[PDB]
Amino acid sequence: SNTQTVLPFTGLNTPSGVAVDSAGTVWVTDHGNNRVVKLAAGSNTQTVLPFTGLNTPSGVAVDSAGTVYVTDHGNNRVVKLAAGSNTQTVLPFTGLNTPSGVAVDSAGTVWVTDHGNNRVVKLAAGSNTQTVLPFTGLNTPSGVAVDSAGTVYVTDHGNNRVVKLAAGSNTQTVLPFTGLNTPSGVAVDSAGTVWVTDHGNNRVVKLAAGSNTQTVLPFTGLNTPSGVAVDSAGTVYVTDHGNNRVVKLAA
Repeated sequence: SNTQTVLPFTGLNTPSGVAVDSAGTVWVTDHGNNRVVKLAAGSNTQTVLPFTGLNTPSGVAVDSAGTVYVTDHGNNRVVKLAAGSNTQTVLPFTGLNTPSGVAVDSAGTVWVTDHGNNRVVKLAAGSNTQTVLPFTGLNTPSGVAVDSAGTVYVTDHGNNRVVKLAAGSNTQTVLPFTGLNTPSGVAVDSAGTVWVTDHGNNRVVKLAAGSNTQTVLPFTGLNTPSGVAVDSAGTVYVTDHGNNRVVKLAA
């Protein structure tokens, strides 16, 4: 499709992060309302998740078990909602400051953009070791994404660029996007195609793996868009933050 659809969420305020699973369920961090809301594919009833005590949450991610990870931005922590039990645990990250993006992989490693400290941190499952990734020169970074190969992508929002670290590489690469302004969210598919919310330009851009010319997706009427997600089917979901809505484009 070349025409977006608005998802039937209700009552969102400055939503930020968005996540999607292979069943088509969509999760949105309803940042201004201190809650996380999900919609099953084809449903008109949104569900408020049983998180508690959130303060202006930003990023959201979901693992294969159905556990939901949220960067509880205003409380400098990442919270985990266990599937079924609905037990809430604080991941033992330490020293976070206004964290933004979060990503999780099949092994249960969690990556967090520690926005206020200009760094990206990862935590292996059940571990007490957090690793600072050797990105350099970040400024107010926002989004993080991790592909199947283990490459980590970060929207270096304050520097108008997107940077990546290949697995087992000491050297970050700047992706060859053109014209970015205060980019926020990043998503990557299993083919290595990268989508970025170009937040200051009210648009979403994509870079194919094996390409230097970006495509601009045919969203319309976006206002300070932030979160972006992509599913296996190639549908792209965007939190249209300034319009209090989530929109999608099928491939």
